Amino acid sequence: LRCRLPGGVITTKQWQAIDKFAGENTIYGSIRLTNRQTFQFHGILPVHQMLHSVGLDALNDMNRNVLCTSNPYESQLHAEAYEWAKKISEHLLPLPRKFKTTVVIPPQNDIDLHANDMNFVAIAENGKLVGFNLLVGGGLSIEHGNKKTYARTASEFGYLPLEHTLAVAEAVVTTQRDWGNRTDRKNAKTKYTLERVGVETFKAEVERRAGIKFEPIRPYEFTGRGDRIGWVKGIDDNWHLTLFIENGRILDYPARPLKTGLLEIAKIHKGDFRITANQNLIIAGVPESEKAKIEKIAKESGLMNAVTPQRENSMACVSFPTCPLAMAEAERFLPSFIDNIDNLMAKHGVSDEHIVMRVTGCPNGCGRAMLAEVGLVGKAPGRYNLHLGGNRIGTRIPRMYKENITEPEILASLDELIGRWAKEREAGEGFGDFTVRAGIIRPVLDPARDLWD
Ligand code: SRM
Ligand code: SF4
Ligand SMILES: [K+]
Repeated sequence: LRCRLPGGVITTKQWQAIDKFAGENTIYGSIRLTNRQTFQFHGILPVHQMLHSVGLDALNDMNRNVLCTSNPYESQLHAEAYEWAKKISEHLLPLPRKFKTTVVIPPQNDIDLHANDMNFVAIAENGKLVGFNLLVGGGLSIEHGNKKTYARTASEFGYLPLEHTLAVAEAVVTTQRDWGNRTDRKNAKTKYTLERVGVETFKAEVERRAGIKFEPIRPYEFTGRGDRIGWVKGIDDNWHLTLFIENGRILDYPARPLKTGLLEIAKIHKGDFRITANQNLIIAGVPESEKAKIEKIAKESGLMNAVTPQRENSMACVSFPTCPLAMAEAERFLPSFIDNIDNLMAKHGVSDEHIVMRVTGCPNGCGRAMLAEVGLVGKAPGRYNLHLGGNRIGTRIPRMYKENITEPEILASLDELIGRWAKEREAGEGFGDFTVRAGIIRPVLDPARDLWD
């Protein structure tokens, strides 16, 4: 079961409702935070009465959860951007393939815009949103050994004033609906349509349908994709506590009652929670006076157990035991895999550094390995394709480096590479960029044509 929850914003009352249902009516008893800012129940033995009762609804609707940057550095921008994510979500509610949309607040790309069909990049002036840069056509799904499939980054269309948001959102969806491949589902996605007809042709039709003309793209840059683990100062006397939750799996573990700790926080929390695109949770809008109380519960529940920057910047999809399409373990493999990576980082004197490392259970790519600096794509039990060369901000697809290898083989490759990066990297140079500069891996410059060797 998966819920519609634009921007990952969920109330504490709604949380208590899902917490109950998870514990009592499911086989696993867990709440699994997803990387699209929502949650899932696993092994449902209905839910819709419970969801509906707290103002929630589980999503032929070819639409997924609309994402929104969860913790902007310019705190006051969130309310507006969030309002827009909710409106787009409602506006699109009832396509060839499924349609994924986001609202991004630079300089953060935590929502990983390049994995989505439609992206509205917020442009603000004097603390107020004035418009959006539209980027269209991202998607990560591939099929092993099938060179007709490819991961693709989103293309810039142009800038549009806030007022034209919904019309533009509608024009993109309808154009894709009409132009999308009407036979082969594995080529129906927007990324394929754009490559077939061309960005300008698609862009022109969108302008025609929306009744507008796109303005030149307004400047924007991204500095990262990670969450801001810990306390950050929000607006007023408010603070936001982001908790690192490994694999977003919320369950009570012996000596680490993560699920109960969150229920306890939900009961005393003023504001609401925010599920992030990195499968973490933000206890949002905590008044300064409440910080200590909240911190006490989170601390004792094991929710604030310190982890390395590496673990904080690693991600995996659900995979086994519940995913029917799984080829290799992802969620269940990640913890110990990162234990090994942590050793390698210490051995090389870079324990304070991080590499955006992701493991996806099969090429469908839910773990977003195809936008990682180091991506592992499951091929069979215990075997993965190793991709290198993405960057920290997620604007480049990593090329396949080694194919169908096992963990021991993966660690050996990374031990050597991390060692080279540690001694050869320039000031503040990321691992991915380093592999590309050092000639370790050829970059992917135009995915539709050069992703496959
Ligand atoms: C939970 C999540 C991974 C995670 O650990 O967070 C997930 C889990 C699954 N995804 Fe997904 N996907 C998740 C994000 C994505 C992503 C990343 C993103 O959206 O940011 C992608 C890659 C980007 C893209 O779409 O290109 C993604 C691409 C897919 C695909 C391939 C779609 C395609 O266009 O080919 C499938 C398979 C399909 O739909 O045919 C799929 C299918 C599925 C299913 C529902 C398998 C199925 O069809 O029965 C998996 C459920 C496993 C389980 O046991 O829970 N999922 N999946 C995310 C659910 C997000 C959500 O709340 O909606
Ligand atoms: S990438 Fe494959 S294994 Fe992982 S959750 Fe998605 S469909 Fe399942
Ligand atoms: K996480």
